Amino acid sequence: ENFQKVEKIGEGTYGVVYKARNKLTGEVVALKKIRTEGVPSTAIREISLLKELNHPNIVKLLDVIHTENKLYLVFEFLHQDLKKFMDASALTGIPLPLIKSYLFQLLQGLAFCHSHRVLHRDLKPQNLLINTEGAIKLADFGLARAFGVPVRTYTHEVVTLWYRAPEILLGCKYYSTAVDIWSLGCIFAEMVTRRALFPGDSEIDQLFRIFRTLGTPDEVVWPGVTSMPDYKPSFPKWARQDFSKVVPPLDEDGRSLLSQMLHYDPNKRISAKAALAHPFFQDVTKPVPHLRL
Ligand SMILES: Oc1ccc(/N=C/c2c(O)ccc3ccccc23)cc1
Repeated sequence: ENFQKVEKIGEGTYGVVYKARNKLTGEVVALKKIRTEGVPSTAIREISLLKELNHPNIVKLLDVIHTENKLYLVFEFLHQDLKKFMDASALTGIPLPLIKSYLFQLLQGLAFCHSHRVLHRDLKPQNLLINTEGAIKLADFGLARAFGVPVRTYTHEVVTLWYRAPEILLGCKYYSTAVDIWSLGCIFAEMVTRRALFPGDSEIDQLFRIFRTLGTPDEVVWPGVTSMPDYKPSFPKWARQDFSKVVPPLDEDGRSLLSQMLHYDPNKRISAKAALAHPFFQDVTKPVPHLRL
């Protein structure tokens, strides 16, 4: 009521987003409404902690408003998300130096969050936001841990499994920072090829798409995998794909970085910090995108 809804930005992870102007300050912000027993107070404290997260590559959380017994998050507003940008770039593709710059910044954001013991758990093109100056920022960090993990969005919309790490699909109870690196790996592949890497339409389809590409994991590549809660010995055994087939025509530095982000074993999977030192980034620059707003 102290905001004017300018528009509905979209339908998000834990709820719906709006572009709002604050009549008081005239400042334009993104306003996220979260789903009702009167709310948990655990989530409120944890999310409140996120306000202290400040990094150039993290969308700033401005306020957490608990009032009239509902929860609103107030975020700095950015004009476009990576999903829309990829669709807009689908004819020509995103130039390699911009993909590289975007990946580099995203890993910086992740390195920062992970070093503060904050996980995203939900990464996807919709929650990566871009501006006219060439920056890219991660949004909705730590929301997943605060709350629980739904099989739906808010009300009747289909949750994206495409970016989900295999340890999550296999029913692992404890997430690590590795799940964010996996998601980012999928997004990197998607910027390069202009199609989603693993567009699963169900949980098992998601798993089997990963298996058909990277090979069905076994105890050799992933010690402990056959003991995972949802692991079935009856899984079909697919041979790993020639990797040059996965993301053509990305060069070998990029392919090498991607393979390290996509390791099955969360323990072998590269860290955001280590990834920043990969030779892929030796020539990194910061180009400006062509943005139609
Ligand atoms: O055409 C578009 C216009 C504005 C957009 N902003 C989305 C956004 C934001 O500007 C700030 C924080 C967020 C947090 C979660 C999800 C989206 C956002 C996206 C596409």
